[PDB]
Amino acid sequence: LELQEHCSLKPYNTFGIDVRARLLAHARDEADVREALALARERGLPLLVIGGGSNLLLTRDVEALVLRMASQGRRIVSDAADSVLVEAEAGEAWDPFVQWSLERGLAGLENLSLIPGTVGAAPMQNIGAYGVELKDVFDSLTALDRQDGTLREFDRQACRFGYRDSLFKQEPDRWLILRVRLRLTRRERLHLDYGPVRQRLEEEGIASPTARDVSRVICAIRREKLPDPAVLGNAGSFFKNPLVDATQAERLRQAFPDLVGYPQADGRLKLAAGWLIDKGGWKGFRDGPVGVHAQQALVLVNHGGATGAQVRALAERIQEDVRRRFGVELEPEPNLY
Ligand SMILES: Cc1cc2nc3c(=O)[nH]c(=O)nc-3n(C[C@H](O)[C@H](O)[C@H](O)COP(=O)(O)OP(=O)(O)OC[C@H]3O[C@@H](n4cnc5c(N)ncnc54)[C@H](O)[C@@H]3O)c2cc1C
Ligand SMILES: Cc1c(C(=O)O)cnn1-c1ccccc1
Repeated sequence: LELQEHCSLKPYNTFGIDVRARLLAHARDEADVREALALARERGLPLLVIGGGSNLLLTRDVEALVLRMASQGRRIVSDAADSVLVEAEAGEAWDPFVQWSLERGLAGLENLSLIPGTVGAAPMQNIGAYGVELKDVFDSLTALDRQDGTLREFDRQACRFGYRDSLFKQEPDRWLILRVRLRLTRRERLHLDYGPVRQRLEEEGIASPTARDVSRVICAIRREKLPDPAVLGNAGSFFKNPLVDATQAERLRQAFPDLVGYPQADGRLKLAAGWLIDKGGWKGFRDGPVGVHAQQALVLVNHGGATGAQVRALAERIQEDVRRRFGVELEPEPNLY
């Protein structure tokens, strides 16, 4: 590998937290993952796999081997007429991957445009946006099993995809994703449904609504709402949207008339966590070098040189303050290390 000893991780996590790793390693392919894995054992260290570090909260120096996935390769596997199965290596940067697909003439990823991170990490959290989740186009992946080292294929059912969840987040540290295969489409009628994405597409003339168009749109909305971690350290939205049983829903319902909620198919209501945190007077909060954004209340930030623990403590403060005022527990989205 390109091994580095006791070296900072500030340029490796979108929060910008400066903690040291006992060893840093960059994996270019599967041969590099194997040896990196025999090191972590042949030096008694635990192994921490990272991609772009945009779903990751670091709180202490990492007495691990940190293995940054930098595997590279973007390929069409199959071409059926209306569906195309593509495959990309784990370290491939996600958004350029999206551009690659649109370049090739394919739809399916367009609503996941400009999401940070790697292809390898995308199945971990089942990345979702603008009504689309990775499972909608997920076909299969290849993962290294860290109990015995044997590669196996995971079809879609086997991944137990959930809202910002998967078997790989349920069974953490077991599986190391190397490859991801998605089925993309051509010339499918356009997946858009009464939102700002549409409002702003149909203003452009909408001669034809190609995925490339909607992908151009979505970037623009992203570039206007979401804080860039290149200026304000963050890991995007910090809390998942909580969903409550119909009984919890009914009591909060007639306690706040606003209650931005969303009804699911199983009967229960998924509350807008942005509302909860904003109704809790948290928007624009700042204590020391951490806070929440002044617009998107879901985005916790490091204004400058914060610690992961401070971020972690603001998170916890918010969760209690919410739970102790509405009776809902906000779960986080990033993984804490
Ligand atoms: C500005 C910003 C905007 C965002 N917007 C969105 C959004 O719209 N929608 C959304 O869903 N998310 C969003 N995110 C968060 C999203 O989860 C991450 O950006 C991205 O999905 C994580 O990819 P990564 O390679 O950076 O993973 P990392 O942060 O590097 O890793 C996260 C977790 O995955 C594990 N992991 C990483 N690579 C592998 C691998 N190869 N095999 C196994 N486990 C692995 C790590 O160990 C860790 O547990 C946003 C984040 C930021 C900073
Ligand atoms: C959660 C979310 C959705 C969604 O729930 O579909 C669409 N965009 N985002 C988002 C919000 C803040 C930061 C990053 C992403």
